[PDB]
Amino acid sequence: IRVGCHKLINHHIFTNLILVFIMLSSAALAAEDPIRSHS
Repeated sequence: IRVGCHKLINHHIFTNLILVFIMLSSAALAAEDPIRSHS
């Protein structure tokens, strides 16, 4: 079925969790050590 997953895609709770996960992953990229690769 292509409506059960559509309901989750257009869900109010799911479209904001994916938005906050993008910012969390973006912040996780800016806390890396550029010098010490074996850190």
